[PDB]
Amino acid sequence: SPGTPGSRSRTPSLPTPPTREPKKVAVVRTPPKSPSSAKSRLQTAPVPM
Amino acid sequence: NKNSSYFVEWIPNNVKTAVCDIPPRGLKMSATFIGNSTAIQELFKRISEQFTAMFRRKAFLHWYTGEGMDEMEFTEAESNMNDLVSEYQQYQDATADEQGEFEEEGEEDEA
Repeated sequence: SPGTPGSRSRTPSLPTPPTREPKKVAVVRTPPKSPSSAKSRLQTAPVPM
Repeated sequence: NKNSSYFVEWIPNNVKTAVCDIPPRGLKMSATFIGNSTAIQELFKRISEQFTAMFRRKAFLHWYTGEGMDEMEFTEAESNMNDLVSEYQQYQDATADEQGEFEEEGEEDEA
């Protein structure tokens, strides 16, 4: 007997489309900034002359 | 450290210990070992080859079929013992690698 039987899957292969890469790695842009504000402040005179 | 090549590298760390507090009869301490090496592939590669050395010539085969067997039963079982050698071949000399094969970022410089 043939030692690899017919009981076994013989599914024939297909036209699979071409392979895309795993990762894009497109270029980044820096995020924007404005400068930090002082939190403790200068104050005016509460009392006049 | 002394034997690093004789581990499989995709099984990083390979040892399982147990310690019983009691010796056997005799000396103060002993230790039982159980190994699983692909080395045993050289047990199956022998018997399949000596099976092949009987099977074509069919020698003795009439006593096996005589008690009940078909030739297909021998032919799936030697083929089994070939498939098991190919399992050790899959699992010998393979490396530490990721989940599946993957493609790296190339050279594309043309401009």
